[PDB]
Amino acid sequence: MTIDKINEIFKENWKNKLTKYEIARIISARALQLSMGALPLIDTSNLKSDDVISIAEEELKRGVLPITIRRIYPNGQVELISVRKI
Amino acid sequence: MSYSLKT
Amino acid sequence: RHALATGNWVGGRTGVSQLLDRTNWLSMLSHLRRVVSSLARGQPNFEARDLHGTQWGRMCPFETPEGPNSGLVKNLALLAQVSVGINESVVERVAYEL
Amino acid sequence: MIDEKLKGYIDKRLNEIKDKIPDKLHEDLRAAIMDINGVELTEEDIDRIIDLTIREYQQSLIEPGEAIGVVTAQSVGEPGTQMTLRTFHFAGIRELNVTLGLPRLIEIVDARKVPSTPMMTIYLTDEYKTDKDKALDIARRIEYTRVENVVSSVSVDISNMSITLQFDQEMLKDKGVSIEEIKKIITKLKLGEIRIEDNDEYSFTIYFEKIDSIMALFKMREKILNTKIKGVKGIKRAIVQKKGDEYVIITDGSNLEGIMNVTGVDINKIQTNNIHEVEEVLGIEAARELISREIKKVLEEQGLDVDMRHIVLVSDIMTRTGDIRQIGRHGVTGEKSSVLARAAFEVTVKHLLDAAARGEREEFKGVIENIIIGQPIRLGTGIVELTMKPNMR
Amino acid sequence: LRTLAQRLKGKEGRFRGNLSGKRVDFSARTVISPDPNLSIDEVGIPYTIARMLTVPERVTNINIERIRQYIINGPDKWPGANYVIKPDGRRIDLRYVKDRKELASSITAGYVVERHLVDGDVVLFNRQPSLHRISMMAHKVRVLPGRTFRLNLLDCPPYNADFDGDEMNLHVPQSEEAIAEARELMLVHKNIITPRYGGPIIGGGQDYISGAYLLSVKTTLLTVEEVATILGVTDFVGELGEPAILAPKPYYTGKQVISLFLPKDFNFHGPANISKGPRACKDEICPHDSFIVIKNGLLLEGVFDKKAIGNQQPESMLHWSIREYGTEYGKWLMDNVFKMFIRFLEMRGFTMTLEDITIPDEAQNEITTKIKEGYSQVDEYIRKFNEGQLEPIPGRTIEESLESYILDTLDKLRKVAGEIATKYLDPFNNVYIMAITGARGSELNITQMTALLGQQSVRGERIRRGYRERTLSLFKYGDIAPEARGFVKNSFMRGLSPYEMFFHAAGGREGLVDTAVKTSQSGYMQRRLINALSDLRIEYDGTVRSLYGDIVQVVYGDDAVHPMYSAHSKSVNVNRVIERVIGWKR
Amino acid sequence: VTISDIEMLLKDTEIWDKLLRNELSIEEAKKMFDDVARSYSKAD
Amino acid sequence: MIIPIRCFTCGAVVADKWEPFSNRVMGGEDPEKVLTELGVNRYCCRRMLLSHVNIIREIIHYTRPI
Amino acid sequence: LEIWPSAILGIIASIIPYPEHNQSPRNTYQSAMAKQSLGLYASNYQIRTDTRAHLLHYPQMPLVQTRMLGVIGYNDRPAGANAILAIMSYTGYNMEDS
Amino acid sequence: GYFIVNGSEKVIIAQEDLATNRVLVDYGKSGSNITHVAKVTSSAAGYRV
Amino acid sequence: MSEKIIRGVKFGVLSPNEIRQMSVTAIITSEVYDEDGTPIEGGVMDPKLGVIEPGQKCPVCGNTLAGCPGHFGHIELIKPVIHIGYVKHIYDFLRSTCWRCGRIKIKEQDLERYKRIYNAIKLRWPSAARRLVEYIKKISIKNLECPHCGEKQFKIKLEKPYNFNEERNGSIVKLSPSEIRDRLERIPDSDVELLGYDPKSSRPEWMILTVLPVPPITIRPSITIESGIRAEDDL
Amino acid sequence: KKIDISNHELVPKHEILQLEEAYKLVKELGIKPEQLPWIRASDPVAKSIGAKPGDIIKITRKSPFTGESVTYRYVITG
Amino acid sequence: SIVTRHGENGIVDLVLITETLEGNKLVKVRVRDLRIPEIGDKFATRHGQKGVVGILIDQVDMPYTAKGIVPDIILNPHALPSRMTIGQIMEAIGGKYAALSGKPVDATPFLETPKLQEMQKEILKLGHLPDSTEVVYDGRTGQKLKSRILFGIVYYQKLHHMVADKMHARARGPVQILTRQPTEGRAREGGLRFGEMERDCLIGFGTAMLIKDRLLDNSDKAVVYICDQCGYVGWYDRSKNRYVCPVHGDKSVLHPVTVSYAFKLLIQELMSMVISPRLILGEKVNLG
Ligand SMILES: [Mg+2]
Ligand SMILES: [Zn+2]
Ligand SMILES: [Zn+2]
Ligand SMILES: [Zn+2]
Ligand SMILES: [Zn+2]
Ligand SMILES: [Zn+2]
Repeated sequence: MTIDKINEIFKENWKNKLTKYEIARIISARALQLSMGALPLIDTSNLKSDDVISIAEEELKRGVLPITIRRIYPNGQVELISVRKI
Repeated sequence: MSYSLKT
Repeated sequence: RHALATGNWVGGRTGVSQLLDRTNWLSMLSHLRRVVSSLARGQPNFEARDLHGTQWGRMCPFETPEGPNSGLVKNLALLAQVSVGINESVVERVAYEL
Repeated sequence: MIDEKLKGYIDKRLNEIKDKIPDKLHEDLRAAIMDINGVELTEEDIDRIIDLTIREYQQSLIEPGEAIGVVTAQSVGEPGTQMTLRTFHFAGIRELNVTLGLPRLIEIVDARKVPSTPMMTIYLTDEYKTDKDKALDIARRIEYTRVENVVSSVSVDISNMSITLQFDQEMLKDKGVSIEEIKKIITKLKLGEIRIEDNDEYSFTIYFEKIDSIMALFKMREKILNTKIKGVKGIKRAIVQKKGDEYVIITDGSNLEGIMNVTGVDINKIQTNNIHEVEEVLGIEAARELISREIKKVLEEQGLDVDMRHIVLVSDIMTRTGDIRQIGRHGVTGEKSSVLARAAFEVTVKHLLDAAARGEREEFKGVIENIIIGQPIRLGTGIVELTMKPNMR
Repeated sequence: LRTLAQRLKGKEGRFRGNLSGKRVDFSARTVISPDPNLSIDEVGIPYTIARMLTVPERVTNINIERIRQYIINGPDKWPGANYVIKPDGRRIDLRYVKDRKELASSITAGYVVERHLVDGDVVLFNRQPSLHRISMMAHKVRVLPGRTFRLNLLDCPPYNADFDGDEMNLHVPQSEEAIAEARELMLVHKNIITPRYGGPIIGGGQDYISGAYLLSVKTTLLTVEEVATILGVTDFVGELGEPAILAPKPYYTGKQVISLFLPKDFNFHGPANISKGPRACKDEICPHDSFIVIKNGLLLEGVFDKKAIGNQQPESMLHWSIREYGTEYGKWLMDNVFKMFIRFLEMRGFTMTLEDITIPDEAQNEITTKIKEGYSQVDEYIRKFNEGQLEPIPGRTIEESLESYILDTLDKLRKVAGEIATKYLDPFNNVYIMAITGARGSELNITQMTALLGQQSVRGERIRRGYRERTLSLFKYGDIAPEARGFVKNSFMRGLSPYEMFFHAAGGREGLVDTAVKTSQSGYMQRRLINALSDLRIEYDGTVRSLYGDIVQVVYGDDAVHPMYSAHSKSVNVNRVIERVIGWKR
Repeated sequence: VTISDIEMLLKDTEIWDKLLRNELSIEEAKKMFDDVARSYSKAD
Repeated sequence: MIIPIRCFTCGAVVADKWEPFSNRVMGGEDPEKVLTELGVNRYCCRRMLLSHVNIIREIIHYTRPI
Repeated sequence: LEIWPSAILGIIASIIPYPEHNQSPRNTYQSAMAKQSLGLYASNYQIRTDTRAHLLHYPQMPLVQTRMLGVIGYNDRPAGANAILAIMSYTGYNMEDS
Repeated sequence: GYFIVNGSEKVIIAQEDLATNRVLVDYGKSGSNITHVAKVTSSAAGYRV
Repeated sequence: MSEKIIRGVKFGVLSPNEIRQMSVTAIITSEVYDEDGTPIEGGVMDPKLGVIEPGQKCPVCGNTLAGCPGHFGHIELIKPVIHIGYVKHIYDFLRSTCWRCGRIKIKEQDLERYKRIYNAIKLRWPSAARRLVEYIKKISIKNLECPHCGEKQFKIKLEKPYNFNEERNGSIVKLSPSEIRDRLERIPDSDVELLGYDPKSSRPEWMILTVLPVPPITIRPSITIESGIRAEDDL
Repeated sequence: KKIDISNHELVPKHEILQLEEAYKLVKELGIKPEQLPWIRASDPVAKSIGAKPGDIIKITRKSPFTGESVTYRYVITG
Repeated sequence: SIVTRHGENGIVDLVLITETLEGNKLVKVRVRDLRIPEIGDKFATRHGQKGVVGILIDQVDMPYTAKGIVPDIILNPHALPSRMTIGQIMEAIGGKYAALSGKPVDATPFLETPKLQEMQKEILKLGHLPDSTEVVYDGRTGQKLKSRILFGIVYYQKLHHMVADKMHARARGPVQILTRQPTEGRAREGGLRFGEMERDCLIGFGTAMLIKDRLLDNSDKAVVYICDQCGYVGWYDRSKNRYVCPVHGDKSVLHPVTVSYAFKLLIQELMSMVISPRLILGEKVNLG
């Protein structure tokens, strides 16, 4: 308990989870990448839709994107979270 | 597209 | 003519002259009997928009706009009649001789 | 109700999750399980209940990067458009008209020095709590009666240079003040070398022999008519009401210190409608709590549901600088630290000219200026930083 | 003249005309009309708008055949395209293309085509004044014949829209990132729960509640053909199971048809909206269907009404169902089960006859006797007031206690008349059903239609403004009788006398006035509050901080719980968890 | 009165800044704090 | 302006029954009996016949000079 | 003595049938909307030149009349038609004012 | 009951306002040195005082 | 070279020399055009300031409307004039300094202590700095003598909108912009920053106008609406 | 006026934080001490406990969500 | 030349040629067009019951009664109990009685003749149910409805708020000469205003790129060059090649930045006054 117990619970909960903003940003970046070059990392033949948004969502769901998020805490501490399951 | 090159 | 075609009357009055609303029969009939309050929209005052008991038989209690002009624009009743006035001298003389 | 072995299992399973939920939640969960009667319950049910509680609390947490300020402002300002003027008086008084709804919300938000129709709720001491006669006496003691409202007619005689006062007995009877007290009060005014001569049972006359002027005689008459005879200043009228088994006093005026000085008043339970008064008398945290309570009461009366977290947040931001500040011209520009946003709030060039004269500098820290010039904001998806390895396919 | 200072001022200058707000393209505005055949996150658009507003899709090696097919169809054929942007940056208008059949084969990866709006496209749909954040939401395009925007009936409450002639705005995002953000954050089904409190903002309306009550009632029996007709509107196909009643005739039931959609581990015990009157049985042993009991996804007793499927009803069975099976099951349920309610309502008959308001002549006599007694009491009060003889209420003066006495006795008379009218009416008619189920109306409306309207008042007091010591010239000088100050003893069914009409209009005039003042004050306050609280954020450690660095709260709220994710302003309902676990054996 | 308060605020800010940089330890920081408090409480 | 050719609700021809009905009613005969014996029984067609105004007899005086 | 108790209304509020059985705001709304209905507005509409005009092809006079409809001449310049109205819930396309 | 000006049909809307040559009395604003106020609006043949 | 973003805006008062050097032409003539010759040299519609009709090339830069930012002119005023928006500021610059020596009329040592405190607290506590400067201004206005040069100072009262009338032992004297500018030119930089201003970016005598900037046509385009003669705007 | 107001039902519990606790709070929050909400040294409750400028006041308040919630304020001159 | 307004067509109805009292030729052209009711048209009654058409149903799909009468308009019952318009149902009954009997019906307030009881008795005498209800069959399946439905002959009016005059959409087109923003008006190809409150909704959802797309990319986007020392706007001439500064000439480096053109206009008109706004640039790419 650094400052409060609730803050410790909050940080523990969000240590290994992705907020909806992070998911939206990752999907937007991947969709922009696929729109020009950037051949998909999955098999794009069984997909119901051939638009870039659906492919980005599927790639994020399967956990093949090599993207990491840096969370910079207000005191300067940094945390790296990876979306690839590996 | 930027460089920010320095020596 | 310039007073009738613009509605800018003498004394600072504006909007006194308006184009007739010939959408149908009722629009024209209602336009030819409208009455607009001069001191309005400067403040609500929550009392000039009330249905005064004196309006019975003189103004319609239903036909009023909705919004800022509610209770300030009224319509004449069926049998209402606006007086035309006479000269005060004869009334003064008859009162004095009474 | 619950087997002792089962109770021991409950305690053993509950002591292992003390650090995963708030303390109040832990107390509520323990009490709820102990109240399960009429149904037999096993250990698997207990494990499921505890796991479900923990998971639900974890899933109900807020997400970093949220633009909570705009959400709170929209959640507080949206019910304001559904307000109605459904009521015009107190609960069960039928007089003492009150202002609730949108105007009261604006008055609280604008931080007005004096509210429209201030009120006060005075609780009585335990000795005077259950006595209607004592409550009526205390209410009558502080109604702030004046001379002007106990006289029938006043006459001025320039021939006698004198002023005659005639008192209505009925109002003089219910006010509980005698003629001798009024005479003493008038003598205490120190109006000059004067004399008072009795004329009737409830009527006398003052002669003002010192003053020789047609002017200032009416001034003395008006000064006499404005003299207080009893009560505390500011209070217009007080009404005794019954809430539960106790008697309270509802007051149409607000004077906190004067009421605290009044004998028979519970000082630790007095509540008032005025926020600046309690802020100056009690402190800033008391003002914060009163703002929260006032907003909650205003919203609840109209029948609108707003979460308490939004109200707490707006109350916190309103009293940040150690004292109550208006949330607009003094709560925006006070901590704006931006020129373009301030100049766009109200459409004026005065702020721009002041900034140019003082040579101020802008840093584009907020969200309004970034939108104005065309840069992405730093809320929501603007808080997220991404790094990628293109070599790994 | 207008000079530099006037060039930046008002709501039409630079700051509020071209900087804070501005006119944007790729947008439309049109009247809205109902459409119950769309999903809760779909919007129907006309063909003309679909062929005018376009979205630029970049050609890749995955979607090249579809884009070629789009190019083959011209600007005038839907689906089609309007322009083709070469990689060099130059634009080609398909209207003046000599032969686009070869141009379609000539394109490769890297081209940009401005195709028409197609089904599944994401757009932003908005209704001014946009009071809160869910007044502008992301919808999926569906192209239909007509000229109006189509909105589902369940989508109205968030927009506060009704089909009296309202118009709404539509915007088309034109970039991949904007489209992705709109789809991943602004979808309608993701925002069923409002942020003001923990409770659904999208839910059952008015016909839905009546249909649900009529289908869920104990006395509903359906044959195989009726069940098939009801279930033909949904997507359900499979095994119906055995009929609830096997002999003499095979009959299903409304609860059995409803139970086909609830999840097989859902438990709920709670009262209904009809459990307020004499139907309150406060436990499961109820002769009425006034208590809802669901065990393992089977609806065993109780009806559906406003308290089970109604919108803006926190802690209802719909709320818990959404909270435990995601906005996904919430959307699926709202799309499927809510159409059987309408289908069954139109399979049965739901009308409103004048016979639902008339009361028998034996009731009118009792109402008249009560009115006479109240008038005699008021007359006694007034007569004894003129000769002293009144003990005033303590703390109040004379002429203030008399008005309170008169108002109290008139209100009591109104309540008694309403009770008498309600008692002698048919307990099961359409108006009463709509009132009790919470679909439309209230007890006060029924009282005013069937029994006396009551006392009209202006600003909380009886109507007094008029001539000297009298309101109208039809009354005697100095009359304070109930009739002379605005007490209406008639009903809308019975009709009002002329002076009663005048008093009713005088009492009701305030509503036509207050609205503009209320909306203007609300707008001003919300603008100030938005500008005050604009730059607050939640950090990764749970604190609430401004973008300038300073701290507002050490932890958001008191336990870092979002109001949107809370169970009606509560972190977790432990009683609800205990129910969810062991409610099938209670 | 006002100028003394401003000097108090400035000195408190300087002491806090010095303490946060580990220039001086806790006990001498407390001695400076209450010395300034006593010194500027005479005017008030 | 002029009598519609067909009833709006049902496609029954009603234009040919205007000049009889308009005349015999002006002759003092009650509308109900005339309508019943003319073959009009559904109240939609009765509504069509009973509420016609026939403005064209006034508009023939004020016609476009094209 | 009152000549006509129903003469406390205006010229548009006099077209409502059974106005004493409706709520007060509904009559004001009716007046506002009746000032906008389509229909015949003049007999010589084909020779006069107005900036904007509307014409209903087959107007009908009301079956349920009031005493003032014939006085003001509304039966000769009608602005509507009689419709067979059913009161029922059907397909959900008439929910919420539609 | 209208005029034909430049082909357009113009109507003069009736204007309702307080009587001119009469005395109207009222109380003064609270908390002011003025207790009672009276107002007259004399109307001449061209100007109003 | 790299593509950048806007990181901040630094405000100030535009120097007359800077106005002179940023301008491209000097406006000398007084007729807007001759025989519809808007390219008349020296007029407000000089083509060197900018171009607004579709087909034309700017004389200053070989660019059309797509890439031609407006160009500013300069007018050399012969008599100094005062900015109406800045008057209040120069008001505080007249009642808080000596007229002769152009220095604040507060003695030396306490003024130095005040400026040391201000510089030590200027950025950390802006509200405290504002309170300090307002207190200094208040206590300097209420002084009728200048300790620095030992001279007796009169008082100045503001008259709306822009005329200052000083009292000089009777016979109130109206003030001229030239002498006001001369008075304000003598205030040192160390004393102008003590009052809450910036000497390097907002110099008080620049607050008195000697050269006036001429906006380009792109800010005041000529409108040819109504299919008639072009209608010029108010500017 | 010698009436004690620390017992009023609107007044939460105020405490003076020790220097070690204040230092730990400031370091863990990553802020300057003057970035906390302010409280005047002339505040009646602050004066009742002898608060001095430069100190940090810890305030415990009633709360329907967690029972007791703890916040902090910075004592400024005034 | 006078042209037909954009977005509306018709048939030329009348052409008039005359003289305006001075010999000047005056020409008037009147154009007519046909309006057929559709989804979105507004209708009302004499009791305050406005609403738009939700859908149009054929005669085969309408719920015919036992005599073959189908409704012309269907009105939801749920609209009655809250608005409390009993006059609507009373007028429906009176109109049905008037059509059946052929007798005049007077609905003047306080003096209605005939009364409701007499009208209901006469309706019963004429072959219909007294309560004005009817037995209704479903037009799509033929199944008899379990309840009776109320039918009447209420009188309806059509208002001039037609949907054919309210649509307006814009993809691209002309812009303002000053602010370079989309124009205003339906006849001016359109343009919708994105006010502050919509921006507040977008901020509340926390979508930065959507805000940028709505407010910058789709209105008054521009690229301007800023000097690296003074901070004023330069330009890039076509003489040969140059990044030129209004004060530094060729001795400074200029950088391009994308920005709303309204902001550049604001800067230019601030330099019109004596205010001097200097823009401080920064690196696009965040190092670390
Ligand atoms: Mg609507
Ligand atoms: Zn029951
Ligand atoms: Zn027919
Ligand atoms: Zn140029
Ligand atoms: Zn000097
Ligand atoms: Zn430069």
